[PDB]
Order: sequence, then structure tokens, then C-alpha cells
Amino acid sequence: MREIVHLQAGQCGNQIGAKFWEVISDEHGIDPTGTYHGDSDLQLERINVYYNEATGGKYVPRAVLVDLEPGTMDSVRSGPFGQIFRPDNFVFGQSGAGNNWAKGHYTEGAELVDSVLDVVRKEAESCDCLQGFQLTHSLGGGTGSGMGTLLISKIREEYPDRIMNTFSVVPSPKVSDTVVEPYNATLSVHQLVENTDETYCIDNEALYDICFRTLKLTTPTYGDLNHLVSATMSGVTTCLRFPGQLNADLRKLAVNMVPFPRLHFFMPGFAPLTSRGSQQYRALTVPELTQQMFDAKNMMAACDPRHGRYLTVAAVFRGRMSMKEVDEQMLNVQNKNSSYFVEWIPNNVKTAVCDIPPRGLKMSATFIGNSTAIQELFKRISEQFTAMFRRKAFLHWYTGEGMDEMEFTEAESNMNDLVSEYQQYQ
Amino acid sequence: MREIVHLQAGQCGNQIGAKFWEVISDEHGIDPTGTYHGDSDLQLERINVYYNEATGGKYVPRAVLVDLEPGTMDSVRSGPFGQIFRPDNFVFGQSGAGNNWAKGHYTEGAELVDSVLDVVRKEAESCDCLQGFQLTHSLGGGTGSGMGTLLISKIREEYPDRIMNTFSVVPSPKVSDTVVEPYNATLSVHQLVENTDETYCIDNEALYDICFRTLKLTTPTYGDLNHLVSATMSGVTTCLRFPGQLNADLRKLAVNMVPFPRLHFFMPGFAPLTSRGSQQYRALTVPELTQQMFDAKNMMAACDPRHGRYLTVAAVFRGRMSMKEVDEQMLNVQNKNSSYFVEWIPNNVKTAVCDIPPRGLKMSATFIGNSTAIQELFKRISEQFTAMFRRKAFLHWYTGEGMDEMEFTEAESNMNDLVSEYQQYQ
Amino acid sequence: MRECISIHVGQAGVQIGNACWELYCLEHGIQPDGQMPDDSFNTFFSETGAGKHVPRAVFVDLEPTVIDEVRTGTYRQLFHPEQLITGKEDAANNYARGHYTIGKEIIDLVLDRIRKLADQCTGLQGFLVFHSFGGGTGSGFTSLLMERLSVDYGKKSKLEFSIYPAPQVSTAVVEPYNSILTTHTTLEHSDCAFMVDNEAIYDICRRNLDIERPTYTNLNRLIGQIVSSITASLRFDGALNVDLTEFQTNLVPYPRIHFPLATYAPVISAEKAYHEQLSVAEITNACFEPANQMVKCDPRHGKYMACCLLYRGDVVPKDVNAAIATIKTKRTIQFVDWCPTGFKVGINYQPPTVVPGGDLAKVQRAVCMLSNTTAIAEAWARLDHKFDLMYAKRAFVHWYVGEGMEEGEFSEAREDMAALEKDYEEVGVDS
Amino acid sequence: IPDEVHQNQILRELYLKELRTQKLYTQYHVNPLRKIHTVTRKPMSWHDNLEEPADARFLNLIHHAAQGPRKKYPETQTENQEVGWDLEPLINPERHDRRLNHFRVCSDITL
Ligand SMILES: Nc1nc2c(ncn2[C@@H]2O[C@H](COP(=O)(O)OP(=O)(O)OP(=O)(O)O)[C@@H](O)[C@H]2O)c(=O)[nH]1
Ligand SMILES: Nc1nc2c(ncn2[C@@H]2O[C@H](COP(=O)(O)OP(=O)(O)O)[C@@H](O)[C@H]2O)c(=O)[nH]1
Ligand SMILES: Nc1nc2c(ncn2[C@@H]2O[C@H](COP(=O)(O)OP(=O)(O)O)[C@@H](O)[C@H]2O)c(=O)[nH]1
Ligand SMILES: [Mg+2]
Repeated sequence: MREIVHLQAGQCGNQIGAKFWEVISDEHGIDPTGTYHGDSDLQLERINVYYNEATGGKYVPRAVLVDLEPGTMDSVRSGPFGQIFRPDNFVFGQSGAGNNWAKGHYTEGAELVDSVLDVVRKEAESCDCLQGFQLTHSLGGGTGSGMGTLLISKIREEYPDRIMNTFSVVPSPKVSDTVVEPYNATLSVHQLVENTDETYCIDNEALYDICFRTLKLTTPTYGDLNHLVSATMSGVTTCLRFPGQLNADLRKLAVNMVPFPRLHFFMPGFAPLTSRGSQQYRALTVPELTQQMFDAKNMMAACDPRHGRYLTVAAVFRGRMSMKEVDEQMLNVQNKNSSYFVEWIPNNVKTAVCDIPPRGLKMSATFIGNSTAIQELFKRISEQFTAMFRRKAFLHWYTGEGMDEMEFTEAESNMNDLVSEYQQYQ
Repeated sequence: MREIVHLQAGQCGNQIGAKFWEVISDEHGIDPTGTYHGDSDLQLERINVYYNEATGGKYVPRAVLVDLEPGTMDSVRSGPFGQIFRPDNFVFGQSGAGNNWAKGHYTEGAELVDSVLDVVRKEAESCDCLQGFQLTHSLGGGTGSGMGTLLISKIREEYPDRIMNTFSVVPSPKVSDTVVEPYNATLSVHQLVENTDETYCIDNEALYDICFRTLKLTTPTYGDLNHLVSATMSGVTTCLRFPGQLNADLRKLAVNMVPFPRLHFFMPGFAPLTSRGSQQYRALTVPELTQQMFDAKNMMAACDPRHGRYLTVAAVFRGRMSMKEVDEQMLNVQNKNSSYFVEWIPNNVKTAVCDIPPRGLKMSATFIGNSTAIQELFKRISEQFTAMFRRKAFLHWYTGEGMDEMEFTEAESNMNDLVSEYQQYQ
Repeated sequence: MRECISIHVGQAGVQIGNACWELYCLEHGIQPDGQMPDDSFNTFFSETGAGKHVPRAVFVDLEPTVIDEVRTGTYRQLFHPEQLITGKEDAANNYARGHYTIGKEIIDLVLDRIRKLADQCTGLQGFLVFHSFGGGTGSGFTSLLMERLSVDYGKKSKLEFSIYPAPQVSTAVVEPYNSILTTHTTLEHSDCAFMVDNEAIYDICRRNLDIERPTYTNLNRLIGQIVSSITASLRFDGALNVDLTEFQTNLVPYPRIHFPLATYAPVISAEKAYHEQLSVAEITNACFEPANQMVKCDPRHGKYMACCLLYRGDVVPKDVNAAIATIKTKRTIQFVDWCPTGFKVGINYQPPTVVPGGDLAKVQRAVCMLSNTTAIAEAWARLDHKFDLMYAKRAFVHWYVGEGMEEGEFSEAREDMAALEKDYEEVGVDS
Repeated sequence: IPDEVHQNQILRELYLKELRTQKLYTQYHVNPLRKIHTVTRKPMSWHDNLEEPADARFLNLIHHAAQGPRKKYPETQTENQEVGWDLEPLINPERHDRRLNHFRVCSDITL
């Protein structure tokens, strides 16, 4: 019925989605060949939200991949779960961007946009009632950010009354693996703020923070990182697929998460993360979820909300539990810390309950929180951008390809107005 | 009862008709010797439409072959099903045209026409109630074009109250293999426009990119190209040979797609064809057939319907289905693509359903559409004819064989007002 | 000859309805197939010539995830499939979406199906409507349903079960936004309306029932027992009976006041029921205790002006009037000066039945109290402050404005509600 | 203006590597236990009324799908199915006794 069409942008989005499609195929019982192999009747009735129907009872995902370099497409297709996607869903370009925002937005963005638009319309017209879309992209390179902004800035005008989710990999100061990354980050956020329903800020520093402090992994490769990202991106939309005592669709989260159209940058969080040694010692109980989850270490953003105020709060729980303790613990942590909450919204917390547990666990929790602590990350990107641009850093790559110098100034003027807009609620 | 006398003209015609008669005999279950070998009784119910009964339970096709060089029918008789054909129906001259419309229409072809008319008269009388004739030829060479156009005019005055199909292979700007082929195409269509009832436009460009992108093959020999057009060749006459819910023969189609006597040009198409890698991943239902039918990449002519308006469209389906979703899919594409259909006729669809699909498949469809887009092939060959004729080039091969210079002007005048009348509906 | 139609909206109304209809089938001896293994079921079960019984309830929702478990579970064959109306895209906690955008697509279907059910009933006794103040389906779609029902049916009683939003805890952030624009609709389109706070049942189940970990099923069992005592006089004879028209007249002094508080007693586990003797004078004391209301407000701050009593089981009218007398002698409870005799009494013979795996125990006499109280102005004044501090700098107003309703309806509901708060203040002044 | 002779080949090794990496279905015909559509047959056209066998496995799965949760699962899975899970009467239903169990009984004059 309600269907979500998946998008992947750049090498980061392709690897995140490849692990994500591995996670929920195991959640819904799907082998690498594609055969349904399930032990319960509950795993099959809600499959059309993400899969199609094929001859012989096969299921193919509703995903399309966008990339400007086939050096990642061959690794995606040769992966353990690369044989499931239809070959027409793969879209590849012959001339890449080269970590450049300008290449994917102005010059090489116009040629690849026709093919990706043709395939998304051909698969979205099969939906009886389309619910929304979903995007994954990174701001550290122009392949997934130059295209990922122009595809969004087209398909909104095509489909205005739909809900749009994207996962943005915000660049980091200690994961500063690109010289021109302020330029990629700032001029994409300017387009991101005015033309997106839902954004999620995930940071590689905070991803490194969990694996060094909590999971105690010696070599946390990018497969383990995408495992953590897919853990919260699968559990955010459980209610579309699994019924519960208190269901909450992503539209139902969204209408309570944003009090203003521009306050759509959130801080996701996942509770049940425990090392191998401490797994035996720790107990799984309802206050154990909210204790670990409200711990400031467990965020996947590189800014602590202790400096700011909790603007609006959401929590999506998983598993069979009595939920008197759920309402008891949220009221306890709201009233104990009366300085981190805004005064003009009482009862800041959204709550969702899903009966079906995650695979291998009794209980879990997923957190979505809007706060004014995001103005820290925006002003730290802005100070590095204005430190480079006043000596006109890397002008010949950007000016000579077909844009004026005033596009940077209006992007900074918009972003300065963002920081001043987020300041008044603190 | 109701029968078709096949006629085969040109070297290209002999290659395409051999694959055609291999398709029909495989469809009706005929071995390479001639004796019926099948599992159903229904294949013998309507068999006189294309086959004449011989002694000993043998079946021979009622097809006549005309050619100017004996070297092609040697390959035809050395083919896999060359021994099925009657040796009397082979008609041959001692000297070929050599890609010359003038010699095949005025000098050499005026002698072989006496033998060809004698053969077709002894087969058009042997029946009881003649439905119509079909011609298969190409406009690129004078053997199948210079002889065919004169052969059309001889039959029209003999059997005026009939229907006559022709599958003309139009020349192309890219696969132009003949220097004088604008002269061949223009002089043929001048004699073809007023003396036929149905024309099909087949181009090698549309046969190539379908085998290239849609079908994903590596060695597109002429067997595979002739196999593609034989599917639409056999699918149009399915109602004649097989029972169905909505039977539609040739004249029932002809009175619907031809609103004016000078508008008899069609866009062929085939629905259920796909690649061997994506045969599995796709599902076979009438939303997929209707979606795959109407895109610009499926047309068997080198024209884009998005540059014009669909005047009349038709679709003949094969296999057991339900007809409510047959009309609903046509109703949805009628409503949503309102700009591509003319408004002076609503309900532009002609629907035919046949219960029996071709072997190796359970579901198929064939598209015949009259659209406004075919004039771009007409003006492309018109400007090439005008550029070549304004320098009075290549005329010593033509005006030395009995043609005065006003025939090209009369052909151009008949060419110009044809597209001028045809422009008025855009 | 008497018939009642049940209307359940939203996910809460469906889950309450499944718990109610479980109690109803076990009370009347109905197998989940629908056939018995003598005519009290005619008000709730339609009759089929084969022997099956079909309920007279319409389950509606705008999300298929709630109705799907009804079509899959044990009672999949008992319910008629046309009674379970399911939408495509839910309003998602938006009153404006459920009123102006989504609700008009299925308002034809639910108003057609209510006509087919009303055709089968010779004499309508009342429409029971279960709804929630918080969610969009229970707020938006319910609002224009009564606006259509007020002109479709003239004087037919439409009794209401509200889910009043909690004062201290919350499911939603925009639940005070939803729970105000429905008060305008329910003033002139509701006959009677009961209300509930969730954590009050949470306190009752934690303290009285010895259940430290309850669920919504455990709340819905206690709600269903409140429902059954009202219709018990309709389905079973007593010493003196009460009808839907009866108690609705004796508890509303004005059309603007139709919001009483229900209270059930005794609530007790099977362990403590072995200890405590439950006489009628001992169960009527629990209806006045400030810790034992189902409503999170204390009537000691306010004053009573109308009271209704529903006694069920082995009860004697002499000890009822003796217990009524000694409560009147107690000076802790206060009555208004303009209503000296504010009591109404109903008697039923049959004891209440219990379901296996339930919370309560088999009891020989039970009481339900329906008391109108001035103290609901206490909870509304708490919630009025929460609304206008949220609306002070226009929070979440862009969502409701963009659906299609104008911006003046928020202040229109505020100047309405301020008049009703002033109305209750001047009712309680002494003469 | 790309180079067609190279576009042709970069399609050729793409199709070739797709052929190398392609793995077929393991022939495990799985169908949903939900509703599947039939096209009802002609009354008189004899090719639509032959004799064919029917699968008994789908009959068993249909008769196991059209079922209640009590006799599907030994232990319940979700919290919605708690209602009506245990239906047995703890005491026998002596509904015939008009002494301890009072019901409404219709009379001859209302009917
Ligand atoms: N008293 C009580 N209230 C409930 C129960 N279940 C849900 N609610 C109330 O319902 C409100 C939210 O609405 P839902 O029941 O989840 O669903 P809905 O009413 O259809 O609203 P939408 O989900 O937006 O369509 C919450 O604020 C709860 O107060 C219940 O079992 N008992
Ligand atoms: N969170 C996350 N970050 C990644 C991953 N892979 C790469 N990155 C970061 O992304 C940056 C490079 O992104 P890039 O591949 O150029 O993105 P593209 O240009 O869209 O293809 C590096 O600085 C990495 O830190 C991943 O799997 N997860
Ligand atoms: N579709 C198709 N086209 C063919 C085939 N064989 C030849 N042709 C085309 O026919 C053209 C040559 O026509 P030609 O044989 O000289 O015509 P003729 O002189 O009348 O016999 C070439 O340009 C080919 O593209 C075939 O088997 N199928
Ligand atoms: Mg709901």
C-alpha cells in the first residue's frame, strides 16, 4: 500500500544502502538469490513497502543507484547482496566529478539527470498510493552531493505533496579528508534547507566514538559503520511494516518533529549497543534503554546537546514490553533535567511502540531529537568557509565552469540567517 | 474460408519471409518435412489461411517468391525450411536490377510480371473467399521496390474489392547503404501511396537499438532482426487463425486506423520482449505490457511520438487474461497522456484479445499505431532527394531507360502535398 | 425492540472495541464463529436466518495496520467485513488533515454503511461513539461526522466516550492543539460525553490491582466493564431499570454542560477479594474517594450538582438508601444549594462476568457512578494555559494552515472556550 | 558526440561480466499466502475446460492460512492477540437455570 522509493547517491550512499539492503532482507527473511525463506506468517504481508513482485515469487528492492564512477558499481554488483537489484536500476556516468560540487550541479549534472528521472518515474507510477521517497548521500564529495541536491531540487516540483527523507553525512573537523569540503558542505546545505522535508545529521567522528568507547571494536571498518547507520535507519520506519500497540508512521513523526519548516535537522540515536564483555553483565530493561540513549556519548552527531536545549523529542521503541514504565521513565528524565528543555513546549516527547523485536534482541529504542545544538556544527562549517573564501580559495575550478561569484555570497547570507534563526530559541 | 496469399519480393524480402514462415510453422507445429507434429487438435482448425493441402497429409505455404538474381533463393532453399516451399512458386530472372528502380520498373521487370501474375492467379483462384494479399519488400533496392510497386498496380486493377498489406522497409539516414536510395524511396512511395490499404514502416535503426539496449545481445545477425519483425508479422493475424473474445481481422483494423484514404502508415511494436538477464526479474502482466508498449524505444520505426500526436492506436493481445484491466490500462494512459492524443476523436484505442499465446511464452501483445510523427521520415528523404536532384545527378542511369524529367517533379509534388495534408492534424 | 449502534474511530477505539466485543460475546455466550453452542442480544447482535449473529458496530480507521489484526485474529469470521472501514493515508495527528483533506473521501462510505445498519433496527435507542481527543482520526474525522449526523438524525441520542489528553504525560506534542478545536464541535453536536485520563487508570491498576506492568489491553478491560453497566439494564431486567434517555436527562442542567465523570467500584484482584467483604455500603464508599476516580481531578475542590448510580448484582434497595443517607450526612462531600436531591439510582440483577486472563475477579455486587462536578474547570484551566503558551509564538500553525483551514479558527476556539470556563464558574456560586 | 565503436564494446564487456556474475534462481517456487487472481474460464470453448491436476500443497497452505492464532502458534507473538486468546469457561455455562442466571425472555404479545 504505502510505498517508499529508495535513492542512493555517491559511493557513501551506495555502500550504506548495500549494507542496509542486507539488514532488512535478513529482517524479512530474504536469501541472496531472492527467495522468501521465512519462519513466520508476519514477515510477508508488508513487503510491498520496499519490494516488488516478480515471476516465480521473487522480490526486488525499490531502489535506484546514482554514481559518476563505475569503480564502485562493480564492487556493489559483485558483493554478497548485489545480485538482487535489477540491472536497469544501476545508473553510472562516464565522466566523474572529482570531489567537486560544481561538476555534479552545473555541467555534468544536466546529462545524467534524464536517465535517473526516467527510471524513478517508471517505478513510482506502479505504486497504487505512494507514501514518500528516501535518499542517502554524503556532503564530503561532489558525486553524491552535486547530483543529490539537483535530483531533490527537481523531484519536489514533480511531486510536491510527498514526504522526503535524506541522510546527510556532515563533514567533520578530524575526519577532514578533503581540502574543498567546506565548499561542498556549505553550498549544499543552502539548497538543503529550503527544499527538504526531513534531514538526518550523521557524523563519522561520532561513528568512530561509539566503536572506540562502546563497542570496543579493534578494527571498525566501514562495514561496521554502515551496520550502525542501518540499525537506526531500519528502526525509524518499523511502523510501516510491523504493527504495534502504538504505531507511528514517518509522517506522524515529522509533523510533531518540526515546529517550523526550517528546523528539520535532527540527532538520531540507538540504545542497545553493548560490547561482548559487558553483554553478560548488562540487563535488558526499559530504564536501561533510556539511560543509555540519553547518554550524550551515544549520539551520532559531533555536538553535545548539553550546551543547548532539547527543542522537541521523539523515541521509537521496539519489542514486546509493558509501557507503563515507558511513560514513567520519559516523565522522570523530563522533570529531573528541567534546564535542558525549552519552556514553551511542555511534554516535548513523542513515543512509538512496535511489538515485533529486532532480530536477536528482546528490546531496542530509536531516538530522534531536534535541538539548538545543531547551530554549533553550522557555525563551525561557516567559519572554515569564510576562512578560505576571503582569499578566494580554489576560484578557478568553480568560477570558470559557469557560475557567478554572488552564488557564494547569497549562500553565506542564507546560512548566516540560519544561525541567527536557530539562536533565538536558546 | 478466409485466407491470405503471401507475396515475397526482393533479396531482403526473401530473407525476412523465410524467418516468417519458420515462425508460422513453429506456431502451427510443422516439422521440416511437412507433416503435422503437434499436441493439440486446435492447430488444425484454421490451417487453410496460410497452407494448401497436399496429398499424404502435407502442408505447403501459399507464398510466391519473386527475385531478379538466382543467388538468394539458393540460400533460401539451402535454409532450414527451404524444402517446404513449392518449387513452382520460385520466379527468377536472368539479370538483376543492381539497386536500380528504373530497370526493375520499366525495362527488366516488365517481362517477369507476366509470369508472376500467372502464378498468383492460379493460387488466388484455388480458394473460395479471398480475404487479402500481403507483400513483404524493402525500399532500399530496385529488385524489391521497382518490381514490387509495378506488381502492386497490376493486382489492384485485377482484385479491387480486397485488402492488401505491405511491410515496406523504409531507408534510413544512418544505415544508408545505397547512394541512389533517396531516388528509390521517393519513386516507390509515389506509386505506393494511392494503390494500397495498409503499410508498415520497418527501419533497421529501430531493429538495432532494440537488440542493443532492450534485448542486450552481442551479435545481431539478420536472423535476429527478421525474428523481431516476424513477431509483429504473426501477431497481427492471430484473430484469423485462433479463437478469442474480441476477434479483429485485417479489415476490422483497417477501417479504424484509416480515417482518410491517404493516411495508411503505421508504427509497429511488440510488448513482451526483454533481455535474458531481466526475463527473470520482471513480472508479466498488462500494466507491464502497456507501459512497455508506449515508450519511444519500442517503436519499429525511426520516429519519436513525443514530437507528434497519436492519431489512432490499436493493440492485439495474446494469451488468457481478463479484459477489465485491459481497458483500464488503456483508459489510464488515455487520461494521463492527454497532450499526446488528438481531441477530435476520443477513445482512440482498438482492442483485440486472443486466447492462445505463442510457444515459449504465456502472454504477448502487438502494437499498431497511426501517429503524426511519421512525416519526419518523409521530410528527411525529401530534402535528400531535393539536394541530389537539383544538381541533376545520377540521371544517366534513369532518363536513358525511358523516363522523362517530369516524373521526378510529379513524384515530388505528390510527395509534398502528402506531408502538407499530413501537417494539418498537428 | 431496543437497538444500539456502536461507532469506533481511531486505533484506540478499535482496540477498545475488540476488548468490549470479547466481553460481550462471553457475556451472551457467543462462540468466535458466531453461533451459540433468550433474546437479550437483539440490541447489539443482528440476526441471520442460519443462526449467526453480526454485531452492530462500525470500526473505522485511516491506517490499515490496526484493522489488519482484526481481519487476521480469532474474531476474523465473527465481524462483517463491510463494518471495518479502512482508509489509505492517515491524518497523522493533525486535526486539519482529518477534517478538511482526508476525511471527506470516506465520509460517503461510513454514512452509507450507518444507513444500512439503521435500516435493520426498528427502534433506535442510541449511538455509542468511542473517540480520542488526541489522534487525528479521533479528532478530525470525528468532528465533521457529528456535524453530518446532527442534520442526518434529529433527536437520536449519541452517547460519547472521550479519551481526554493527559495533564502531565503525553503521547503527542500537538495533542493540545487537537483537543481544543474538537471542543467547538462537541458543544453543539454531542448529547452526552464521558472522559478519561490515562494515568488515573495507571494509578488504579498499579495500586489496587497489584499489576506493576500493565498494557493497553488491561486498561481496555476496565473501560469495557464501565461500558457494560450502562447497557446492562437494556439487556437484563432488574428491580428498577434505567434507559439511555433516562440518565441523560437527569445529569445535564444546561446544554453547554454534558461532561460528567464515571467511577467504577469495586476494583480488586482475586487475592484481595478473598480477604475483603464487598457489601453495597462498602462499594459505594469507593466512588467518593479522591484516590479512586478514573478522572485526574479532585471533586473536593468543586461541588456536585448531579449524580447517577448503577448497581449490578446481589443488591438490596434498603441498604442502597441507607448508604445514600449516610453519605449525605458526611460533610466532606458537598452539593449545590439549587439541587437538594441530586441522586439517581439504577438496579440490575445479574452480577458482572469476567473473562479468563483478565485483571478483576468475580464479584457479587458492583457500582458505577456518573457524577457531574465543577472540578473539570480545574483540568481545563490547566490545559488552557498549556495551549496558549504553545500558541504564543505560533508553534506548529504552519501545518494546520496549509491543509486548507483559515488562521482565525484557533482564536475562534479560544474565545469560545473562555466563555465556557466562565460558564462553569458562575454555576458553582451559591445563592 | 561520443565514440560509438567504444560505446558498443563498453556495452559488450558489461553484458559479459553480467553474464559471468549472474546466478539463477534455485527453483524454490514460493507464493504469498494472500489472495491470487484467477481468470474464470469459457463455458463452451473446449480448450478452456480440459482435465488438469491441482496442487495439494497450496490447498494445505490455504487451510493453514485461513486459521486462528491459537491453533497457528503455541505462544503468541504480538500484544494485540492477547484479547480472546483464552476462551474456555472456568465453570460450565449453566444458562438453562433461571434461578441464579437472569435473562430477558420475550413474550407472546410483543412478537
Ligand atoms: N485511554 C486510552 N487511550 C489510548 C489508548 N490507545 C491510544 N490512546 C490514545 O490515542 C492517542 C493517539 O492516537 P492513536 O490511538 O494512536 O491513533 P489515532 O487516534 O487514530 O490517531 P492517528 O495515529 O494520528 O491516526 C494517544 O494520545 C492516546 O491518548 C488506550 O488504549 N487507552
Ligand atoms: N559514514 C560514512 N562515511 C563514509 C563512508 N565511506 C566514506 N565516507 C566518508 O566520505 C568521504 C568520501 O566520500 P566520497 O566517496 O568522495 O563521496 P562521493 O563523492 O559522493 O562518492 C570520506 O571523507 C569518508 O570519511 C561510509 O561508509 N560511511
Ligand atoms: N530487416 C532486414 N533488413 C535487411 C535484411 N537483409 C538486407 N536488409 C537490408 O536491405 C538493404 C539492401 O536491400 P536490397 O537487397 O539491395 O534490396 P533489393 O535490391 O530490392 O533486393 C540493406 O541496406 C539491408 O539493410 C534482413 O534480413 N532483414
Ligand atoms: Mg491512528
